[PDB]
Amino acid sequence: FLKSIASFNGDLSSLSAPPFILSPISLTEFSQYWAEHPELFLEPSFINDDNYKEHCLIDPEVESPELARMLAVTKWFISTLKSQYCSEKKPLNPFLGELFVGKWENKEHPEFGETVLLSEQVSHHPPVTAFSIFNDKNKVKLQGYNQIKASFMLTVKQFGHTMLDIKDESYLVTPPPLHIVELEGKSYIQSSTGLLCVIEFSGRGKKNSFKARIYKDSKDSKDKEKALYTISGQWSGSSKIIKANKKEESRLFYDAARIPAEHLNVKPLEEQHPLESRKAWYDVAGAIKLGDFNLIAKTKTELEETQRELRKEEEAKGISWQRRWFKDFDYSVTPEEGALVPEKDDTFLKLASALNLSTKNAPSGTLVGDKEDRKEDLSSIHWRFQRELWDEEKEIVL
Ligand SMILES: CCCCC/C=C\C/C=C\C/C=C\C/C=C\CCCC(=O)O[C@H](COC(=O)CCCCCCCCCCCCCCCC)COP(=O)(O)O[C@H]1[C@H](O)[C@@H](O)[C@H](OP(=O)(O)O)[C@@H](O)[C@H]1O
Repeated sequence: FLKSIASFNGDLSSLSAPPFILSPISLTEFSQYWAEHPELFLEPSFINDDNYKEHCLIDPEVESPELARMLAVTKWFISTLKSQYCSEKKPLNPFLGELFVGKWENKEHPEFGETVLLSEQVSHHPPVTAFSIFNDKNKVKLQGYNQIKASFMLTVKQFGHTMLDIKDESYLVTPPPLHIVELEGKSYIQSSTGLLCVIEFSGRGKKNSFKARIYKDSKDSKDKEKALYTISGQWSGSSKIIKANKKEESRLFYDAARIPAEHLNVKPLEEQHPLESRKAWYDVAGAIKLGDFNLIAKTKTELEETQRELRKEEEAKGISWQRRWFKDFDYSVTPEEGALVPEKDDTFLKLASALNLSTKNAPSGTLVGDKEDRKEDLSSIHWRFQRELWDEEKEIVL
């Protein structure tokens, strides 16, 4: 049916979607699926030199807190997969400058504190969503950006990465490659402790299967037999964990059949800013819920039209659209003059270097030296969160 778009050569985001496939939900809302389970997102921050063994229920004989926290982070990463990768309508392609904010109050857990979700569409050509999720009370901070490049056989490339900070401890996370939805290739979790987790996805075997191995260092990752732990199963189901070679003492690691302890708190439409997602797409979302294809086309075209004419006003003024909470930094070796450049002790560079991960705009998970890494004129612009920009915020509230 719609497959008649296969003849097109290039990024599908250049095309336009027929109303009958549209979801009333914008892609900027999918940012929440990085911390959908508040307790798992915060767990690592509760593990310390004095309680790691009692917190590592999967292995009360864990060697160190660094390792106990890696296990919690691994469990957390697994939990984000289902809600993110589990007819089905296509989410709306966000407009440039589109915001989505919310918060998990965690009322039944005063020790959790408030966790804030900030999400912004920092690019429309091509579509790129930046995001941040932070819990000041426990010093857990997450930031990253996402980009989906669909091309035509239907290919789907994943770009970007996510960085998690548990106090003074850092974790680099790279999204998994995929295909129409099943995951493939590898995801990486590189900690500032030297610890590395390599998640290998496979389909066909059972659906949504994966193997996750934890290594003491990136040198050990070369040989799977060196793995300290081995986790296996379905990320949409259950998975087992084996320490070293103790195949006899296999354990349940994570059970994806999990109920969210809390839903994301979003303020009512009346209080929302014209830039906030649900407020801006209000009419379209309504038409979609209604089933009126012509109303969907009308309301949507008028939003895209306003956006288009808005760009024309900027182009004819020499000025451009100012991103709100995220700034684009240049990680290339020959930065353009006047470009934003990374700090001295930049976390990304440090962790990427340990993983030997490419810092270019190659598909997520690309290692230094791969075919994609050595591609001509490849840039290295990465969106970064600026906590100050949110602190200085005057209009948007939670
Ligand atoms: C972290 C989140 C989870 C990861 C993502 C999950 C799955 C990804 C896997 C496969 C998805 C790939 C392909 C899906 C298969 C077929 C549909 C793609 C064909 C397609 O309509 O062209 C694209 C969307 O296309 C993607 O932007 C590429 C697709 C990106 C969207 C990803 C979600 C897709 C979910 C699968 C739903 C399949 C539904 C199809 C099956 C129906 C039963 C059209 O956008 P739209 O009309 O909404 O958006 C328009 C903009 O609003 C306008 O401003 C723009 O005007 P401009 O300003 O003048 O340029 C205009 O050109 C449009 O961009």
